Amino acid sequence: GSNFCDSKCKLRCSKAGLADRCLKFCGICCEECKCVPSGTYGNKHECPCYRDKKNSKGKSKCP
Repeated sequence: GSNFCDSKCKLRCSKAGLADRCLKFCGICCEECKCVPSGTYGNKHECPCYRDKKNSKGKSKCP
């Protein structure tokens, strides 16, 4: 491949219950942060921008 957001997000979302939503938001977050945490959940201290990103209701945005 040739886009690390697409590749990392496919891994990050590979065990998600709502895969299309996970891929959308992981993609948005990687476009903003240029970092995706490893594994399929947790590990967000690898990517402080990804970890801390919020939506308009103050809720965590990035899977």
